[PDB]
Amino acid sequence: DGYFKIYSKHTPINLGRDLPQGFSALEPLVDLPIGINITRFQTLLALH
Amino acid sequence: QCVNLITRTQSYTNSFTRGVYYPDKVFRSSVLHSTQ
Amino acid sequence: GAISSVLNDILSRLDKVEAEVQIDRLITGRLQSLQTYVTQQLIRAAEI
Amino acid sequence: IRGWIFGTTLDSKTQSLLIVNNATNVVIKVCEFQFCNDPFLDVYYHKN
Amino acid sequence: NATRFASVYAWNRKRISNCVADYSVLYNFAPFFAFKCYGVSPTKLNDLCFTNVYADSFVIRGNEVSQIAPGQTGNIADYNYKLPDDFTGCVIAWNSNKLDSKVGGNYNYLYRLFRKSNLKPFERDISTEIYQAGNKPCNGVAGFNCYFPLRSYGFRPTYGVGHQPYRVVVLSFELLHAPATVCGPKKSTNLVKNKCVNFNFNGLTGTGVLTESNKKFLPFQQFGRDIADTTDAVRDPQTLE
Ligand SMILES: *[C@@H]1O[C@H](CO)[C@@H](O[C@@H]2O[C@H](CO)[C@@H](O[C@H]3O[C@H](CO)[C@@H](O)[C@H](O)[C@@H]3O)[C@H](O)[C@H]2NC(C)=O)[C@H](O)[C@H]1NC(C)=O
Ligand SMILES: *[C@@H]1O[C@H](CO)[C@@H](O[C@@H]2O[C@H](CO)[C@@H](O)[C@H](O)[C@H]2NC(C)=O)[C@H](O)[C@H]1NC(C)=O
Ligand SMILES: *[C@@H]1O[C@H](CO)[C@@H](O)[C@H](O)[C@H]1NC(C)=O
Ligand SMILES: *[C@@H]1O[C@H](CO)[C@@H](O)[C@H](O)[C@H]1NC(C)=O
Repeated sequence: DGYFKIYSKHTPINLGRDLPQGFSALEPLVDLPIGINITRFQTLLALH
Repeated sequence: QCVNLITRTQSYTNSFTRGVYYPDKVFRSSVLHSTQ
Repeated sequence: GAISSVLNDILSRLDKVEAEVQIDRLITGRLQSLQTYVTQQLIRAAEI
Repeated sequence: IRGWIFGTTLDSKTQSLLIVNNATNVVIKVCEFQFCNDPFLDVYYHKN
Repeated sequence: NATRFASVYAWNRKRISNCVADYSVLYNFAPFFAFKCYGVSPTKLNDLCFTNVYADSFVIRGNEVSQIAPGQTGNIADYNYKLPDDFTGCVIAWNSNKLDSKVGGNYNYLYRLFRKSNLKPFERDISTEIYQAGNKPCNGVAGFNCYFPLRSYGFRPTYGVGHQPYRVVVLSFELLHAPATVCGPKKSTNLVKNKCVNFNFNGLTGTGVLTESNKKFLPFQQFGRDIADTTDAVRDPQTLE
């Protein structure tokens, strides 16, 4: 309803593969009052 | 100016338990809490 | 049906004329909750 | 990986959002952006 | 108190934060015709505080003030400035013909009356793209019974009576649930502990004894809670204890 909310988490992980079957929870990060329609998205690479 | 780059090769994996988050700005301990 | 279940939020946020119309929703449901408990306890007590 | 484009149309006809993250801070902005096709961030060693 | 108000099709939104909301100097500075609060009483605003506060701001014909009520449906509330049924906040409005209206007419305050769909609460649609209000398609600026926003309501000083430009501000706050940033004019006391007191933290009044916790709230948490959803613990806003 017109707010874009972000939550996040750091996870230290070893050589035990990826995306691990343990557990963790994300903390709130920001509440953005933007008031716009989001329908799609993309992500920024940064080759230097 | 812009340039077409960054080709993608998707694959599928199983997100076992991931992506739980603290649902509200409240503290709670020693409790099992139900949320929608 | 009240705006909060915490009776002090009602009493922080509203004046008497509409605070009492919210409080009475909680008096009604809480009182029904006791009436349920005491009926259940009388029904068990008669089995014990 | 440095951030995300979010929006409904991505071609300035309606607003859309950038999250951009660098070595020091984050910028968040919602605008009538025209995104071209492959958004990436072009950090370089600028001699001058 | 600024020169020109924003148009209702593109309502302006300011975030009020890191400050004291003494409203008394506003009420004695200027009259107002409307003063309707929702989920709060105007009487209590002295002893109270707010989490994040936004003012929504625009100018509108006085009839449409009725359309600013929580979740109400009508031409401005369906396509321009919808606010939800669960909006907690206050609406304040006053006549502007003494300030914005012009004897040659004013045309800066655009509004809309048609769209492809009824918009979502607190969403804004500034897009000038043409709307197909006729059955056949419409392209460019022209079209058979086609338009986008409609003509700005012409304001003349003597012309409108209940129908001239009224300035509107809507304060759409949330309260008592997060680390707060905008508080009423009531001054704080010192703390006391181990003694029974009428406490008030960020507007959360109660009666109890206060003690130092062993509990470890994360920086985003202001209140801690129990099985009856009453507040069991609190972070002291003057020292983060
Ligand atoms: C990462 O990208 C940021 C922009 O996306 C960039 O931020 C810019 O940094 C400079 C230097 O701190 C700021 O310059 C201003 O600093 C103060 C602000 O009060 C003024 O006194 C100065 O005169 C000057 O105007 C820019 O304002 C700032 N831009 C924004 C939008 O905040 C970072 O520097 C980038 N970091 C790296 C490592 O690339
Ligand atoms: C948010 O943006 C999307 C994308 O433009 C809108 O979805 C379109 O809505 C129209 C009208 O219902 C349809 O004709 C399109 O086919 C939809 N496209 C998609 C990809 O779903 C959506 O309606 C917008 N929401 C609001 C409230 O404006
Ligand atoms: C309100 O704005 C006018 C100019 O439009 C100015 O003359 C007046 O002093 C302002 N009022 C206050 C309280 O500053
Ligand atoms: C309030 O004042 C104290 C000193 O009495 C100070 O340590 C504290 O940072 C102040 N509160 C805030 C919100 O800065």
